[PDB]
Amino acid sequence: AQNTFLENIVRRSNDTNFVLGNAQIVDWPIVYSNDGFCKLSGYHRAEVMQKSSACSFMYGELTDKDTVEKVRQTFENYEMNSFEILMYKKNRTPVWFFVKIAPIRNEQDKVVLFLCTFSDITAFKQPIEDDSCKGWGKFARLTRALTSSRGVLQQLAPSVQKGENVHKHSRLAEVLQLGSDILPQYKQEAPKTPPHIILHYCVFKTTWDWIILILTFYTAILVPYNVSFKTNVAWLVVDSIVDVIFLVDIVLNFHTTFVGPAGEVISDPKLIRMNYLKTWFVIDLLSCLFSSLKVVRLLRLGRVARKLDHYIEYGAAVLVLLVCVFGLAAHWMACIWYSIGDYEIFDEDTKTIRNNSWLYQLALDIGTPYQFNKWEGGPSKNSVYISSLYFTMTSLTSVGFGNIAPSTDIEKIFAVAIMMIGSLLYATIFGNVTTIFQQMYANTNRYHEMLNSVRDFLKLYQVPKGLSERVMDYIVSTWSMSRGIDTEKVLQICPKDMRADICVHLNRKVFKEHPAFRLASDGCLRALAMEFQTVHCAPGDLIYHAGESVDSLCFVVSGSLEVIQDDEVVAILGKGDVFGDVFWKEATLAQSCANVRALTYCDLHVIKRDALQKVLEFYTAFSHSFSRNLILTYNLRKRIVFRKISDVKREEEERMKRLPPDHPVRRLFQRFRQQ
Amino acid sequence: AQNTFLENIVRRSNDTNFVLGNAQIVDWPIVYSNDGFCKLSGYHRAEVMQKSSACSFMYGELTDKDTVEKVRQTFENYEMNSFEILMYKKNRTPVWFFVKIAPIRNEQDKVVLFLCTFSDITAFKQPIEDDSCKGWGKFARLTRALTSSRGVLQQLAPSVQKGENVHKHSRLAEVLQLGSDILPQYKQEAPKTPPHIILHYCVFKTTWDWIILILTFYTAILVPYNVSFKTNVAWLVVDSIVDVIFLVDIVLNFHTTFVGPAGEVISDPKLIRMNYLKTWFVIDLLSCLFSSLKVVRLLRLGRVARKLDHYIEYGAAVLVLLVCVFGLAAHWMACIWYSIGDYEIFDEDTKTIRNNSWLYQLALDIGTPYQFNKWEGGPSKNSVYISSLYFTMTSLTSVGFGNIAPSTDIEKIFAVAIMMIGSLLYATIFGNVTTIFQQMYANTNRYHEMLNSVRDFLKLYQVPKGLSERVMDYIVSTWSMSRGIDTEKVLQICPKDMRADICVHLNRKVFKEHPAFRLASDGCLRALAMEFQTVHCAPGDLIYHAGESVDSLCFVVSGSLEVIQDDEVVAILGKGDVFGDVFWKEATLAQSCANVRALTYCDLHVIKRDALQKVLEFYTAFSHSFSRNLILTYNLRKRIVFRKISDVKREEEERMKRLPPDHPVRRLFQRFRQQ
Repeated sequence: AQNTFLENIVRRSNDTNFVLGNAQIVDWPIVYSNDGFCKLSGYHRAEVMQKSSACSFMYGELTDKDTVEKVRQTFENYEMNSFEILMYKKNRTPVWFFVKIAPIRNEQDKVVLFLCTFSDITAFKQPIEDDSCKGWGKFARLTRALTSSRGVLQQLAPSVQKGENVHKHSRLAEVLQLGSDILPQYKQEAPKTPPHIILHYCVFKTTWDWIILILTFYTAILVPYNVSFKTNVAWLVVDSIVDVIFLVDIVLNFHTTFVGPAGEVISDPKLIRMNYLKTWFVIDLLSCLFSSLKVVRLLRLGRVARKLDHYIEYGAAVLVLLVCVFGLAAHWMACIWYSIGDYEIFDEDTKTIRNNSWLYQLALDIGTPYQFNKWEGGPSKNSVYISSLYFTMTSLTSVGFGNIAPSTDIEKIFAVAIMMIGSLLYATIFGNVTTIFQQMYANTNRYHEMLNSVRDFLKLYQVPKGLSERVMDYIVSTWSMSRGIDTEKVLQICPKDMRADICVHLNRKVFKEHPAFRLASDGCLRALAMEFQTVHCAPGDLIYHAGESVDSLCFVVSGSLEVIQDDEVVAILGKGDVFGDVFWKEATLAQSCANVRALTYCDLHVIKRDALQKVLEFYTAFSHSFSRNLILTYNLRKRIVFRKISDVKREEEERMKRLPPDHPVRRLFQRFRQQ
Repeated sequence: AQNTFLENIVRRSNDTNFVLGNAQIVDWPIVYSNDGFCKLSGYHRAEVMQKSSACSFMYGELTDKDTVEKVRQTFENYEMNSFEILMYKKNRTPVWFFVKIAPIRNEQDKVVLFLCTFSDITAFKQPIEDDSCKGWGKFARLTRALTSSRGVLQQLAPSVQKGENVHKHSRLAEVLQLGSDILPQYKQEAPKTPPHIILHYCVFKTTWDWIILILTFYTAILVPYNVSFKTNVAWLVVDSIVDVIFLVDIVLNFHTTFVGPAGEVISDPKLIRMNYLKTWFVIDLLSCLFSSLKVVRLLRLGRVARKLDHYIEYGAAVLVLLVCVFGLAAHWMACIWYSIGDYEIFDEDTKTIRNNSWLYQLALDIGTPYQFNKWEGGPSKNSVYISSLYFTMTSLTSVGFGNIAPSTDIEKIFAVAIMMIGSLLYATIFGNVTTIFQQMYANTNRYHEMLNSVRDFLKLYQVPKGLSERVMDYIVSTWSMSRGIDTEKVLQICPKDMRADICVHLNRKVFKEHPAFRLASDGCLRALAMEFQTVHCAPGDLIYHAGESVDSLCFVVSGSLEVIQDDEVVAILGKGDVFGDVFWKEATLAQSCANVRALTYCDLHVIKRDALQKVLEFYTAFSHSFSRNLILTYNLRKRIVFRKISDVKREEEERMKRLPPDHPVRRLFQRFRQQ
């Protein structure tokens, strides 16, 4: 989803110059000029912009003012038109421009821009000079001006005569077909392929690829079973059905889109055809095709290579893939095993059984042995396939019972083959199970490693039982709350815009509730929220000590706090209360008067003095509003004088009961008088 | 454990306004006012706080002073009362407040706060104005004041008449029931559920979940054994016993607490019932329930899913879980194997044995074959279960001996099934063993990797044998001491309060023993200990070179040091000796006069000059005490002049033995005279 506005214009353009103006701003200021307009006008892009889209700076005394009034009327009524006006350049040469002005709509169908396309009718109108070396020189300057039409586009004209109307019609007809083609509408819309070209990540294409994965699995089950065991007519019916489906997939893989390394999407049918024909098309056509060649239908699962990169990333998905590959290879080498047994049981022209094959031993094991009439069969075909899959499963699972077990020469060659293949299939199943378990236990074991390091540290340094239980409680609580998420790292992945917007959403509990912040600009809100820090505190986990530096005013967005000065609660802070020190007015660091113990699990939103002062020095219009609207709930700097009632009572009891010292004492008293 | 003091008040309150005062501070200063009191009083929270809890700022000339004296008596005797007083607002409107004053106890049952709850009796007393637009306007202002009672709570009153006493009784009876309900006592107590609701992490509930895990294991062993092998009356007795226990678990899972993603605990019985009925209750009731349905008692181990998240994290615990799951699945598919053999041995109505099944081959193997009378049995039922568990264990362990080995059609279908299941069970056992070994060898192999990098570095850069052995000795010694604990990282996990308190405990060996630090404030102690660095040194591993910058005064908290100036020991530093340079008085960096070699394994506690100067500039009252009480044991800055006895002896021997040079020499001499 993008707004590919300019790219459409320069794609359809073929070297035509244009500028864009506003359709809602008075005098219609130029917002964009392409480089060809900078070459044609003789100006920079900086001096062209914020001039009028009617090119008022190119007007002159030779310009007809009624054409100017028609152009301004065209801008006033928002209609497509075209005009031919003598306008000036930066070197003031009279140039007969062909303008083609067109409004540009919105997604909401409101006109928002004026696209005006430019060309030159200098050679086709007349030469006029205020002063020149020659009439020939004025003609030469006119031919050097009118270049993009005559020298490039209208090249079949100047051999022929009477070409003025024809060249004007060609140059205007390019823009006239563009008047329906380039209506680019200035919308951030989704990029589209031409129709009859289906998308790669489409829902229909995804379920189509899933049902063709199911059908490749179907054919890989059934085709070796058919060619090995030599079996109705509904099976040929569904064979024709799945062949039709695979040829429909041939057509769909011809018509689909594609992802390359540089091109994230592919839109062109010749591009997808050239990408198709090298790799995929020849093996898929070799699959989609006398009976002995039917094994090449096993190349159908070559297109499961396309699902390869869909599900090669996920560990459980590649485990499910390898379990299916294990069972499929079991069926394949079961069919190979039956083919070997059926070869070996009647490899002799003398019709001898040789008394030794897995087929004959399976028959003699289960009953119904072989006998001749002819040569009457022994075991059932379904029982033979069941036992053959059983044998191949015993050899692939490395179980190896040995009921069905190889006993002749090519049987043991195949046994060596299946065991060396099944070793590696069993190993790769074990490897993906181990990889699944390590990638599913890594985030647990790193947490347990951090926790064991902390427990060993607090055991080693003889930290007391209360403080160590406190630290361990904090660590398990913040892990259970945060789910092991480094919030700084998750912010660092994002760019600066998303980082600021995420931080504004995190500190919305301050910025929507405080009257100091209800006047904040959007940029000031970003610049504040990038320096805010949300701080969670446990009950009894105090924030400021007595005498600690108060460098951070905190907004209690959740929970409750108490302010203990001299063992006495002085202020309870609730939801949406601001404490700390008034930094912008104090301009000095002070020690905290009082402890700030936390009553409940509380969420504060602190902000350091240096960061807040940076933001308030940069947003000078906001800083006065902050100073006028942020009343601190509790100044931690100011000392609150009081008396305890118990001490006042005891002093009243003592007042009811009741110069050599004064000379080293009144001195100090006078010092306090000077204080 | 928290002190949910305000939340209880605003939960029971239903929009009643209140302030809190101190019960031990004279004049009873307001420590908290809710937002409704800010709306009612017409003030901010900042101007209300530190005023008296009797609302002295709202007194006026129309206020009766004897009601004031009764209120101050109520504050003096610490008793619950209620009063109706005309008090002023910020816009000085006379308001008939209903106060309800109540003391608030402690966990130690001492009164510590005054909660006074507020309401309006403005409409119910009288209109009185100093000046007004109208008596009707004064009535309108009174109706706008008395809002929270009449417009909201007392809404059944104003249709009826004679409602004054009734509305006053209702508004005071809310607070009168609250006078027993909200006695919130201001204690950091544990949060409690209502009784007959049992805790999640409780010790009784944990051992209950463990015995029900044991019983689910019991039923998963016995129920397939029963339904497969078709077995007294004490077994039905213990069946009824365990069914009673499972229904007791139904009741307990109805009445327990619960943990959600947002809610860490759940206290409500309707909440736990609604959480129960979707997922757990329907499958547990399907479990806790003609004989052919007994297999659904295997759904009892669905509640072992609840222990899932108790022990899915620990690697050895999930290995023990998977070993038990392996053995349990062995027993299950052993029962399935016996059921298949018992089906296949008499699948014929002709009572033929077919000469081929694992049961018949096991009978013919071990003796006592099958014979008919009727059809007399072969092997013992216990021997059949033993051999069936043996077969299923051979197929799950991928051993596959082949005594007992499948030979018929559905037997080999089951064999393929058990081998494909046992492959993945064997793989996941192998994966958890590999994960256990990697997470138990990671902290060893990262240490060996660091040590190998160091040995390769000291081999590569041709560092000499003595220095390389020294570095390697340091590295293995600090690993054996620290157990591989990044002390900076373990501090960084903690918040600022716990970080400071841990650092104060780490530097307690300085802060309890030094007379310079016995005057330190608590905040100054935190601000010092966050910048202290404990430094361990090896014997012969010197700290300061000759001429090195002395930017850190060190406290030798353990071990002994020697100070070598010019190959001569000048001072031995023992436990609790401070050396370095007197930074606050010097205010310049100097070179060290002498080497400071370490005698034993010593622990110093250094602190850099810049950090110490920051702390002493911020704690100006502490800095003078530090300067007066910290005598440096050895000034490393000052040069100590002396003479060696051997050189004095040799010079005495030479003194007993004994202008063209002076002109380039006496000049220098005079320079030294100007020095």
